[PDB]
Amino acid sequence: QFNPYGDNGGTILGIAGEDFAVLAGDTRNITDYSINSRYEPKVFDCGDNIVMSANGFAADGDALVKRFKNSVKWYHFDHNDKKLSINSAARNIQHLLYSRRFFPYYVYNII
Amino acid sequence: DRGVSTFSPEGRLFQVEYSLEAIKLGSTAIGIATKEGVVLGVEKRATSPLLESDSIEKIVEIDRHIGCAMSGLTADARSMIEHARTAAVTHNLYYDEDINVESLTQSVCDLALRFGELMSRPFGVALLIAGHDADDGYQLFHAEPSGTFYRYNAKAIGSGSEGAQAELLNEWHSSLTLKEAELLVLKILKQVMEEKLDENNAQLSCITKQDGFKIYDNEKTAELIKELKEKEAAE
Amino acid sequence: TGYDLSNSVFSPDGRNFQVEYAVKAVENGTTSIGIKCNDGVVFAVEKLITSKLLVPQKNVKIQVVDRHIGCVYSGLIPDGRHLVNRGREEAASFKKLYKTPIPIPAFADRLGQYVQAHTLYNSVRPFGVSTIFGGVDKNGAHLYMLEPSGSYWGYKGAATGKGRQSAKAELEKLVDHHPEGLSAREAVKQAAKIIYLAHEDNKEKDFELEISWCSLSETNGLHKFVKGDLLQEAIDFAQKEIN
Amino acid sequence: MDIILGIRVQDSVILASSKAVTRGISVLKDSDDKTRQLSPHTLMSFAGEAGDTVQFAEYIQANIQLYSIREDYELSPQAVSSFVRQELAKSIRSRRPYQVNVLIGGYDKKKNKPELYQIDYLGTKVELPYGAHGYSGFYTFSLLDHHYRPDMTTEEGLDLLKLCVQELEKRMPMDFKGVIVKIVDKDGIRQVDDF
Amino acid sequence: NNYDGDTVTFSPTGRLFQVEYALEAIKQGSVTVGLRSNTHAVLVALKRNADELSSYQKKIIKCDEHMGLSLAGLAPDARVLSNYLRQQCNYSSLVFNRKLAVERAGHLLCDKAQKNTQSYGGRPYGVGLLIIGYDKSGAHLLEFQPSGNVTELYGTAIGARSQGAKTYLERTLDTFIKIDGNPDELIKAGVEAISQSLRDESLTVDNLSIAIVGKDTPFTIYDGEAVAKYI
Amino acid sequence: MTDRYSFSLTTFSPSGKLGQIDYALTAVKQGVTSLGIKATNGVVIATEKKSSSPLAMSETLSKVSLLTPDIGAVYSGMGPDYRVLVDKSRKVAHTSYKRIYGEYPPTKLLVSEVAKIMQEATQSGGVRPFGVSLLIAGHDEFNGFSLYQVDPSGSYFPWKATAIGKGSVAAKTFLEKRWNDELELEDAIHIALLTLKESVEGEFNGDTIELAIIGDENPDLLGYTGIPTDKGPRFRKLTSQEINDRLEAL
Amino acid sequence: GYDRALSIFSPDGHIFQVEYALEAVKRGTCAVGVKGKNCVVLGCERRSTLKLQDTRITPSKVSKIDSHVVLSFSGLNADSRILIEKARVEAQSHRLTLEDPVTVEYLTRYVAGVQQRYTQSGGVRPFGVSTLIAGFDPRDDEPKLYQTEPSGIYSSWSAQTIGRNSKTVREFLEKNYDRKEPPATVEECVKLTVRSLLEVVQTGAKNIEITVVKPDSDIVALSSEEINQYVTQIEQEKQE
Amino acid sequence: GYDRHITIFSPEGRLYQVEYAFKATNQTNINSLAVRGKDCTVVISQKKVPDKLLDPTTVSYIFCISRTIGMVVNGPIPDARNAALRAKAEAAEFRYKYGYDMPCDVLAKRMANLSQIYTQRAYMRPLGVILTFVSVDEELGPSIYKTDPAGYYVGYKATATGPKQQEITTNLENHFKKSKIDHINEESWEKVVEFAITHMIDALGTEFSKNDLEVGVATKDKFFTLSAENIEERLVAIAEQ
Amino acid sequence: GSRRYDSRTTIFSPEGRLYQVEYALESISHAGTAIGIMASDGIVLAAERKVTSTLLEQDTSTEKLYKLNDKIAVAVAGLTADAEILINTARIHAQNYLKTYNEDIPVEILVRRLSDIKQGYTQHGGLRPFGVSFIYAGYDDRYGYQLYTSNPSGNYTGWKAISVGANTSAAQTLLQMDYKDDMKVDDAIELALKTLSKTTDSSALTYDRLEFATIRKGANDGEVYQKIFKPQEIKDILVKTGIT
Ligand SMILES: [Cl-]
Ligand SMILES: [Mg+2]
Ligand SMILES: [Mg+2]
Repeated sequence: QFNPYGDNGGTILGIAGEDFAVLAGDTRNITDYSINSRYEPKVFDCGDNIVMSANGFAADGDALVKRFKNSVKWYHFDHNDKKLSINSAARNIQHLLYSRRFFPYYVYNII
Repeated sequence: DRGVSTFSPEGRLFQVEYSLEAIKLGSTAIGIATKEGVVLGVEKRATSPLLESDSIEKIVEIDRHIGCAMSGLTADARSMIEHARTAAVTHNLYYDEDINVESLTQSVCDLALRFGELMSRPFGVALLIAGHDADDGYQLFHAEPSGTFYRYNAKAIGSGSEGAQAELLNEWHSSLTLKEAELLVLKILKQVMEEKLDENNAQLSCITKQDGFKIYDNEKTAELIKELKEKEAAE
Repeated sequence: TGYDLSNSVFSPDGRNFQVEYAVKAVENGTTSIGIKCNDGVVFAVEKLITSKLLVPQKNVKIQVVDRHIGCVYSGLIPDGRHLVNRGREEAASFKKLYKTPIPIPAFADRLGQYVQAHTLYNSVRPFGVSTIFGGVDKNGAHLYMLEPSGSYWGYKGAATGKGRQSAKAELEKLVDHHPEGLSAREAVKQAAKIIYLAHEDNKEKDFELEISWCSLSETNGLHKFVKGDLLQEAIDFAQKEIN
Repeated sequence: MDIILGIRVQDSVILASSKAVTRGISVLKDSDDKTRQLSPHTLMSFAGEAGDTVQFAEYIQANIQLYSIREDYELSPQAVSSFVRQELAKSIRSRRPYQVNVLIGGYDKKKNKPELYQIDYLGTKVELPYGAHGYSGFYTFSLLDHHYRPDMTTEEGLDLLKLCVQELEKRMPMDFKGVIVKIVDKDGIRQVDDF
Repeated sequence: NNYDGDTVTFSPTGRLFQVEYALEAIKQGSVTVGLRSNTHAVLVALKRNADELSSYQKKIIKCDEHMGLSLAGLAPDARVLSNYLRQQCNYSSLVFNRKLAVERAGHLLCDKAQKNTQSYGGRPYGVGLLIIGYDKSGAHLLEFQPSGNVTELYGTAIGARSQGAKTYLERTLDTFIKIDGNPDELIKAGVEAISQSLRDESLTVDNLSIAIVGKDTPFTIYDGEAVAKYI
Repeated sequence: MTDRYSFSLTTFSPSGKLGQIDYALTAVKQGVTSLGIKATNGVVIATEKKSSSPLAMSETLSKVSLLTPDIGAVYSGMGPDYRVLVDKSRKVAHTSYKRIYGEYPPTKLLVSEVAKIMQEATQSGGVRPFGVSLLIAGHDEFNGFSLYQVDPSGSYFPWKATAIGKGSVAAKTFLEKRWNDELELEDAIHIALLTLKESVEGEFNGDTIELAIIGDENPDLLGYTGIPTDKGPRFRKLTSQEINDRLEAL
Repeated sequence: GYDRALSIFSPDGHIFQVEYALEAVKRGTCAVGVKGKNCVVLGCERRSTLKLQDTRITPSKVSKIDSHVVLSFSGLNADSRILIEKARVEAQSHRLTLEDPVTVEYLTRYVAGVQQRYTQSGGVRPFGVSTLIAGFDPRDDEPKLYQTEPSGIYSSWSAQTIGRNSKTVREFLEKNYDRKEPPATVEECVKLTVRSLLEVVQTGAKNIEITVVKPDSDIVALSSEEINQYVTQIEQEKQE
Repeated sequence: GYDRHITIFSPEGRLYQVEYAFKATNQTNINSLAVRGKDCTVVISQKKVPDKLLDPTTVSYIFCISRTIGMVVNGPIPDARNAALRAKAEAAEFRYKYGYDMPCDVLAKRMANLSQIYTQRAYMRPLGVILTFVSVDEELGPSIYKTDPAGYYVGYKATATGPKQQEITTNLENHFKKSKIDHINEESWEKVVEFAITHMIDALGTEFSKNDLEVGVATKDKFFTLSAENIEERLVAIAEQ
Repeated sequence: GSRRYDSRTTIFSPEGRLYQVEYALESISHAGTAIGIMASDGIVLAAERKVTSTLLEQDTSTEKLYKLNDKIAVAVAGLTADAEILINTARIHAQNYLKTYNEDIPVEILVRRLSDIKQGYTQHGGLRPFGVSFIYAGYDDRYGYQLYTSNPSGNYTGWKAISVGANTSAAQTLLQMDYKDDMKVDDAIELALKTLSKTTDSSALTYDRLEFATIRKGANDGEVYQKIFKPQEIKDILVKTGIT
């Protein structure tokens, strides 16, 4: 039987300072006991001073990031190049994830 | 007969141009934008004295930060208001924030040209959309059935529009207060209305950053009418 | 009367006036031609330079279908593009199911049936283009021309647009003086000449020459545009003949 | 939900329904009214899967109330019971059936007769002098078979009903938190507040 | 006359009057100019107001980081067509990781407009567009007409009194094409070109709208005090 | 594309007339004469085979058609319209009856189904009425023999005997004088041939006349033996020779 | 499907189909609505051209939408049934989703929205009907009376009339109805409603229908004899 | 007068669009003829190539619908090809569904029913063509069935179609009046083709070269068209007697 | 496109009338007269066949009077084919009601349903209306004996006595004159036939030009019987009442 999910490993870490924030992640990509890549970027600059990482199943993680980056682009078009605040981005991502409540994005996301 | 989406030889859509004639027959609505807020006022125009005038709802809330006045075939506005309210609250759901006045106006204007042979004809009503957001501040828009919307410092629509617009041309300046704008709407409404202006046949409203969108009481408007009469008699 | 106000209505003659009015739009367009040669086909078209501001060699009119068919047309340019887009869908589904690239006669009927379909209803307008097309297949070279009515035939030479009569006359001479046949490189030269001779009907504005060809020997049976030295060589030959 | 009983006497129909509602291992409520008035002289009690029961009852209620307004006329208990049966018989072959069993107690004003209908989730209708759903009948029908007469008064009907509840309270493992009793007669529907 | 009731009807001379009437709406619209060099491409637009209390209607719309257009005619139709371009530019990026070619963008607009000219019930688009962009083959300028005809040009202008600006560009052709690596001078040539279409009114701070795209320059729009430099 | 004619093409005029139905009846009037006569032990239907060309093989064109084993039909008006109605009538006899009840429909109900199809063409969007009048003869166990007329409007009437088309007015008068309630089938065939001769100009023989009967069961035409209850079709088309034999005793 | 745009703008800015729908209302029998201090009364004309009628079974002019709201109308009778059915369905749908009966204002807004929808939808014509919707909101003793019309506009009225010769009875109501002091009792409210119809009706026999609606779902229809007593008393006072 | 634009009845009970479709049939100015032999069915048609630029091999109004059925068309080529493609599709679908080759008369009926629909439904126009189907049917033998824009169809002993159909029709009528049989009593199809050409020459009063004619022949289990050289051989035999 | 040929069947006139409904009523006024009379102990339905022929098979013919169920019947005036479409729909509706509620459908509910279908054709769809007017004769246990009429507008009303089709103006005057509330079926039968005999456009009223039916509680004990009269039975009642 076909299993649509997988596990590409990795780990990510977000810490908030007083006037700054960090988002870190390892660059290793894996399946089972094999290494796919020793350098496969996982944390991205999504624009508007926002960084994002979707960790778990890489295919779903790449799709989510790709979709959010797109959401940012259309937010500028539709709302006169307004800056997307971090709280507005978070709420937007909630709706991207719940669109697949019955076929989930197998990722733990941090921005 | 002829198509609903037909162009005239001059390059205009017949049905859109004819809907504009229906809007000219409508009751007068005026909007004035200032740095202290935006004021919206309307002529109620009751067809009979037995008609309870307070049930005439030609000024309407879209969100806490956006209001709306109408003129023309006012029955056509109900679906536009419903869409506007839905759009405003839906954006709040998706983005956890207030929606820009311009973006709300654009969403309403997208409905305009969705007609053909979708709805069977354009809307027969014009809207004055007034509001406030953090980016562009206090704003006033004029939404037509053509799908076009212009921003205005001040604007009048309806039967006494061209006369009122000429008056707004002279009176408006960038340093107007809210109180001054209120009296100015009442002044121009009184000028173009057939019947004598009072608190029962005319309605005021405003939108401020602090208190949001508010429709004025008949008692509150009555005092502003009395304040107007005295200041006109003062010189 | 009133028989010409609606498409798909037969007049008392038995004519479809709307299709005949579509032909008038074709006759109004620029001149385009097609020449069948020994092992392939050559297409050429007149491009009117409306202004100096037009970028030379950029507004390409001739279109390829699949990799072995060339299409050119005169009349309403957008209608021609719509027809080629359909042709590309037809050629794709044929190759998808049957593996082999679509034969030219087969392809000709696919366009023919589609154009004819737009003469069956009043809810659609007939095509405002005559399309000259063809290429090389397993059975050799084929040239076709397709009218607004859906009517098409095979041709030795074809011409349409405002300068069609002048072109046709020149094509008829080639058929008479070359019964054994014409080579591909010769056809390119002759194509250039004919467009230049046909330009006397559009002599107000100056023009740009555009040529393409499919040939079994010269292009391996694939459609290609005539570029650079070979194009200039044809232009020189054409300019020499008018003087 | 758990237990719903019904009995038709001389001049009325009496319905008794348990008060308990349970989620997980906790009894969330001990005063739940498992019934809806379909019309002034027709009452329907219900029991089955969580959520489905109320949704179905309210849907039936709305349809009968719509009929009453349209025709300015109350449907007979027989007509209502047939309408309900068809809805359940329609439901059982749906993608997700409504898992609801009902008793319909009504007083027919035309015939001047009380009527009790028992309908299960499959759409199985039967007119009865007394009825129950689930395991309730296993304990109570022996008492009803013994004591029931058709000429019983409403007060005698309540006494026989008390005996049934006492037997349930003795021999059932589940605590159903007592019952709410309602009477349907010529004057309409009323609740017995002390039972 | 009898053949202008709908878009599905040819006239006896082979004309489509509804399309010609849609073309008329563009001539009524405000003037806009387009021109390019080998490095950059520029749009210049004269914005129009309803009255002194009203704002000046926006003329230029961004489609991607490397592409955008200016409009003349029915503004809502431009919003529909620009939205379509935004989607097509975006489809090319998401699927092929490829910036959409300006020439292919023109082909897509042509085909979209054409469908509206051959079917019953609908109507032609009532707007003209000037598309600029910078792709893998350098700078580009396109002119879109709602008949479906799209044309690649060095420079052009559409709208009311557009013939004056078009003549100027036809004279200046050899000069402005050579303005490479100098955005300000290319804009100057565009502002000077659009000035040939003005009568009575002149270029003010809230009247003028400019846009530019180039080699190391994303599509950006200049309005307000940002264009005071060029007045 | 799409069928954008979703509106009625037949409408009431100020006088209350339905124009397209009237005009359809006019087309029926121009059509070749056909008739039907009902006897005590059978029914006969007949018409002229108006051949368009002598090179045409008139046997291949069948104006009298079997609908069920016990029901037959003939027409006056537009032939192509009749042909498609027969196709639909044959099918509806199966789909809306035989596949449900396991037996062929009675004459009156099949007529009712045909009538319905013709009514719908009088009201539905983007269609004209059928330009034919049908005469449907048949037999069934509980109603016996019967003869029905069906018009373009969809209206149908039962007849003892009648005629439609070109010379119907004269033919109906001829039938009124000759018809009675004690007629045998052979007598009805004789009267049918006499009546039909008046409307025919040219040749009058078995090759130019088409005639069929609903009568006794034909076990020879069943195609199989072994089932007692299955006794064969009551519909039979008379041959060219069988017609000529009765023209000598005319 | 049939998508034809029947309701469209004309050069002068009018939608003729909506305006011609108002002419159908003008042809309809007269209907009147009067609200007192603690009640609302709905009066309706019955044209006496139709005798040999069975008044038991003939569709009544006043229709209950719910137990607390009623609807009367003027115009095409068949068209009114469609609005009434939709209204009745929405009333039950509101109780089912929100657990409260509709307010009179809400029900009116729904019916008016239906009428409006039929003025800019393809393939349909406007309703040739104007309605008077009256009743009392749940747990409220303030009377409610609204009017709707084919265009889809609605508004609240102290008193209002629609239908044929409505111009005359409105004239009567405008001078007779005092806002500062409305009909205090049921009698005064019914009397004023009957008086207003007597300006137009012709005979006061079976031509007048009256329906009184009081708070807390208390709706009753007056009989012929009860109405006839009002007719008698009015004319006897008039002879002076 | 919109009753003349779409297929609805006129006051006379007529369908003018159908009548005008019949007139489009003769727009090509070509005459066709069909006759039956003992073992075969022959169809001949005039071929006219006015333009020298045309490829004469592609100019044809005879179609191979199936292996057994052939079809000649009288009318404009776009409608002709429309009908041809549909007949080919119908013939193939019939074989797939019912397990045997579609008969000539059945295909004719099917195409006639489709034509009838265009006379009744308003949105579809009639095709301006007359379709003549030919085969050697496995049950009925040599067969000629012809369809028109009215939706009418019938079998034929022989037939003719075109501007000068009447002259050809009477010529054939007079021959069958003499022989008193429903076919050409001849063994080989070659001689039946010679008969067909000879009687067209006599009826029209024109001589024919190899490029002036177009010939189709139906035999048992196949239908085929003749080449120019096959026709030339036929013309030589006619001239030599 | 197609718009050119659209008659627009569902529009208002400037006066606020529905063109097609009015023209349909004009069609119905030429149809054979149908009369319904309601009595205390039953209902009568009488109707006139239009210019018949001697060769028409009468005993198997039905153009005027149709049975909807055991309790309800209708008299038709207008296009028979249109009426049969509606009749079959009504027959189905009555059976749907019986299946759902296990009770015979109340007369008014059936009438409202058919009238709502007619209404739909005047407001949407772009089709011509049904050129039919019905007289409904029926019985139920709520209102007892009932007469209704519906017309192409979709409007329906209840009656004690009523006529549809030709000469309704004259027929209604005659009914209004001789009708009384305490009337019985046998008297109503006589009134119906006498009214037709005076309003008819024919020279004389005969059995072969009539269809007749009664709905009586004159059935053994508390139940209702429908009687569609046979040709010989119509001949007998014509002699009994003294018309022939
Ligand atoms: Cl078929
Ligand atoms: Mg059970
Ligand atoms: Mg047609």
